[PDB]
Amino acid sequence: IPVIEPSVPELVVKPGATVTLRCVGNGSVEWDGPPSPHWTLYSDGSSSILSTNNATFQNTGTYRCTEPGDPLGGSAAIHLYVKDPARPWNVLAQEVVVFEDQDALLPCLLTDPVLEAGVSLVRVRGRPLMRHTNYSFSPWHGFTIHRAKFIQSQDYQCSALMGGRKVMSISIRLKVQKVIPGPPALTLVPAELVRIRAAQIVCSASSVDVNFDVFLQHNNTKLAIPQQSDFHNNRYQKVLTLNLDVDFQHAGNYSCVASNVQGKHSTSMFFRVVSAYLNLSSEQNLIQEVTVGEGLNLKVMVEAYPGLQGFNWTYLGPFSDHQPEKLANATTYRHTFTLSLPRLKPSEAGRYSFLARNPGGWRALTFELTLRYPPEVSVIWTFGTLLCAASGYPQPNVTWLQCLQVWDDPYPEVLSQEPFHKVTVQSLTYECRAHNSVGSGSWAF
Amino acid sequence: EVSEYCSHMIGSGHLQSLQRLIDSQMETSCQITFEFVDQEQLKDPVCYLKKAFLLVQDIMEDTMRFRDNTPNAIAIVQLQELSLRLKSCFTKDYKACVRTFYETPLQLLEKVKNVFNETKNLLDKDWNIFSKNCNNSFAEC
Repeated sequence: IPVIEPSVPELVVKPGATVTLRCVGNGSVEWDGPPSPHWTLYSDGSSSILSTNNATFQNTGTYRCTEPGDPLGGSAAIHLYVKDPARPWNVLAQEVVVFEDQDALLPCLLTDPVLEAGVSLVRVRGRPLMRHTNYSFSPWHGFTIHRAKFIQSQDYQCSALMGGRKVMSISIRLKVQKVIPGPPALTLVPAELVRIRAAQIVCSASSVDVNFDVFLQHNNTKLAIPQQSDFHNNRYQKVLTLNLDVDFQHAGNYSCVASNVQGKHSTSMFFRVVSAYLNLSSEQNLIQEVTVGEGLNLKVMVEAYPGLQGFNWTYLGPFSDHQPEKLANATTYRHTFTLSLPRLKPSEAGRYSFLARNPGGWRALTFELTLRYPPEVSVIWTFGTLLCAASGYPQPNVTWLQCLQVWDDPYPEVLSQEPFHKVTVQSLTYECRAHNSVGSGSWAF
Repeated sequence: EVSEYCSHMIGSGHLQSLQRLIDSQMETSCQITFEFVDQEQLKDPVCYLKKAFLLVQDIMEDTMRFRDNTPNAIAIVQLQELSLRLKSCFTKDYKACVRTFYETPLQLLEKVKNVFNETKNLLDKDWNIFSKNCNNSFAEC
């Protein structure tokens, strides 16, 4: 740590006096203090000297010496009072700005340390300090208001008790600022919207401070909407309410944007214009083929406006009409309807229709569920010619076995091709085996 | 520092807090003395409010005192923060031109409420109203 001579906490001098501050370290050192006139500076390798021949009131303040290049070295300080008459105070600044819950130093320097026992902080026009003002005093620095609040943004004065009369410093304006984190908090709702050729869009922004803008813009052309403004829960609100009692020219990209001294913030939504609609679709093919015993989920996606007034699943399957209930749904303008068909039994094959209805009409999507066919074999002797059949979808082959010998028969002469049946094939002991992507079959005569 | 945000600054919530504060007060015949702008010397609506707004500051500190952390006390604090924000909307130059009053606390509260209410009304019509020099108005006093 550097060493200051004289080894005294403070000095008190008259205007015109000569003051010489000397600092010494191991490495180079440098002085910092009040920006003041008539200071001469002498410096070499290890020491540095401040000196003046005409000391003035502006020279009043703390002079701190540090040794750069020594890290964590620390500093040494000394306070200079230049008691310019009559004049107990040397105010360094008439304006101070801080944020809430910070200490606020009011830099009125006392020109005579013995006065400290009789000093106080007041407001202009003799008014008293605001209620619950936490503050303390240091002769070298001035009054510090601890954990400053917005309410304490006032014009202050330093009081010194001299010969009974309290003598005031010049006024000092304190600015306490609310800690404003960022741009105004936006709330644009609804995030999604779609109507037939009423709707409502409310752009809102809120900050602890009033000084902030907010605008709602259609596309990049801002709309002229009168904003409702109110103060609640210690926060300012500013709400732009758009009412469309609608058409195709109103649809588009509504951006809600608010700005302040911090910066600009933006949020947005999309507005679509369709009359009432109801569109049904599936990621799945309507023609379904699954093996018996397998589970299947039939899913339909429904984009509808206004809300659906009814929906169901119906078994048109030929097998006895046990009706779904089975049916579940997730997502409100979008919906997915899922009919669960676990461990499919053979009577569950057939047609399943999903129907949905709203003010726009009704729509249906019908699935056709065929269960796997396994190769089924029929061999007859006719006139010297044997005739085998083998059966299933998809289209099978045939493996003949004399069991000695084998003939194989991949895509035979076709017996039945018609939609929604088995794909029939005809082949002209004789073991006649059948294999498709479905399975193994055989017969012996 | 005057800005287009001189409106939107006095919210209805502020006025509600005042009203609730007024409604909570006991109706008594007691009178209190306080300094306030004289309507006679200032018939001008815009320059009346200008002089009043400054005086309301001292009123809320000196007269409108409530127990700490009570709803009314909090309301007063907010109105005081509001008044700091309302600063830089009122342009001003060099006291006086005022008269001593002797009225009930409720009447005082009605005056203060009227100051805040009418100021909100005018700022809604035009936010740059109170930026006029009333030195000429303050002469006829």
